[PDB]
This record gives sequence, C-alpha cells and structure tokens, in this order.
Amino acid sequence: CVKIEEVIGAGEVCRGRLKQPGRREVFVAIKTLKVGYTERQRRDFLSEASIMGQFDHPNIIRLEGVVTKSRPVMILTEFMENCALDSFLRLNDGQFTVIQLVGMLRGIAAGMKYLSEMNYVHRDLAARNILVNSNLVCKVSDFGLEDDPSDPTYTSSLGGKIPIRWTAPEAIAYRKFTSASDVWSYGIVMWEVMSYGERPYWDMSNQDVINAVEQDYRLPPPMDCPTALHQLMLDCWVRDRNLRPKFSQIVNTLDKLIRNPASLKVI
Ligand SMILES: *CC(=O)c1ccc2c(Nc3ccccc3)ncnc2c1
Repeated sequence: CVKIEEVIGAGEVCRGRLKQPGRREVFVAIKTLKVGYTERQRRDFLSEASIMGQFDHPNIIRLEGVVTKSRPVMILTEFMENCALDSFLRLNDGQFTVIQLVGMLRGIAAGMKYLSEMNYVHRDLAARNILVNSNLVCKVSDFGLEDDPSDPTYTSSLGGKIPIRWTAPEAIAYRKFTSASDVWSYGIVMWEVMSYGERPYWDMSNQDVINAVEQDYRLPPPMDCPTALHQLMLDCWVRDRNLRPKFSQIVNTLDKLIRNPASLKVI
C-alpha cells in the first residue's frame, strides 16, 4: 500500500505515494522513526499519530494513515507542495500581495479556532510548523522536520523544550499553556508572515527576549505592514492573557479587513 519516492530531510521525512482499496492514489509525506527504535520512543511517536488523527479541518494537516504492523513505523500525511511557511516566504520575499498574506493568516487562525474548539493547546505554533500547498492554503501541523545554536529555537527546559521567541511570557514563567498562550504565538506567526520569514527579535539573545517582553518591549511593525494588522499583533501580545482576542475574534477581524481592503493600505 505504501510506496516511497524521495528523501526530504532527517527519524526521517520522505515523499511518496499511497493507494487504499476504494480511493484513488494521492501523493504523501512519510514520517519514519530511526533504526533501532526504543519502547518509549515508539510510544511517543504513536501518541503523536493519535493526536493528528482526532482532527479534520481544511486548515489542519490531514493524516492519511499510520503503519504499525511492520517495522519501521510510519506516519502518512497529504503532501504539501510548498513545504513549511517560513522557508516558503523567505524565497518568495515580496512576491505576494497583502490580501494573499491576510488569506494565509486567516487560514492559520481558522485552523487554530478549530483546535481551541476541540480543547487542544498546540504549544508550538510557529511558521516552521505551518505547511503550504500549491493553492497557498496554510495548514497547522506539528511533529515534523537553526539560525544560531548559541540562541537556539528550542531551549532544553526541564519538563520539555520551549521555543522562547514564540512562547507567551506566562507559559515561559509558569508553564501556563492555554489557547490564550497559543494566541500570543499566533501574533508571532503574523509578524513572521508580514516580514516574509524574518527571525523574531533579531540579534537579541534568548534571555534578552524574555527580559525585553517583561519590560513591555513589543516587535515593531514589519516594512509596509498595515497598521490594522500590527494592532492585531499587539492585541495578541497583551501581557494580560484574558484581554488577548480568541481565535474566533482573530478570524472575524481578518474577515473585516478582507471586506474593507482600504484599511490594508494605511501604513
Ligand atoms: C515540501 C516539504 O519539504 C514537506 C515537508 C514535510 C511535510 C510533512 N510533514 C509531516 C509528516 C508527518 C507528520 C507531520 C508532518 N507533511 C506534509 N507535507 C510536507 C512537505
């Protein structure tokens, strides 16, 4: 049933084909586990496959199937042509209209609205975890495939790795991970999108980021970013987590900007 085609990255992420008795052949992404898999590693990989299988939404990565009967174990998903959002934007620097970028952000927010409705807290919302297809539809993902190892994207923190640049201050400080801390991460995703995949906080060290945020520093609007979009980022980054908009309100605000495109001209 599963046929491999080419290796993408390093277990490993590969491209291939899948055929089931009743449905037509579709291109798939195959997440494999490294040779000589441990009982705990196999349990962690399958518990991740079980999470993805619970969801069904046009802005959430679709799980096509899972291989359990034969080694190596596999996670099969629908192949997303344009790969990760951050890498896709960096090579397409200034090649999209504001409306297209807003549509991408609306898709991400619709996916996040669905997750929050299912009572699921993502914890790692970032442009590197958003996949893009040929039609520019953005899909929220996780458990898939480094600018400076001195200021790593993830910090080895006791219980688990934390991406400091994308994490709400209360989730860094007290591990208070909620849909509101995912909204903070979404605000960082908005900034990554409007900047065509720049590194949040630039040269600032990871410790500088925590200190600056605590002292009310907020990322400036990227070049040519409409004021309304930046204001929405600032709303996502309220220190009071109760005042941050819900994903349903973000979707509503983005739709209001799409209906009134003149508001996307004000820079
Ligand atoms: C285009 C490209 O490089 C790419 C990379 C990874 C993908 C994934 N990853 C994934 C597989 C299994 C579980 C979670 C994420 N899925 C779909 N398309 C791509 C495309």
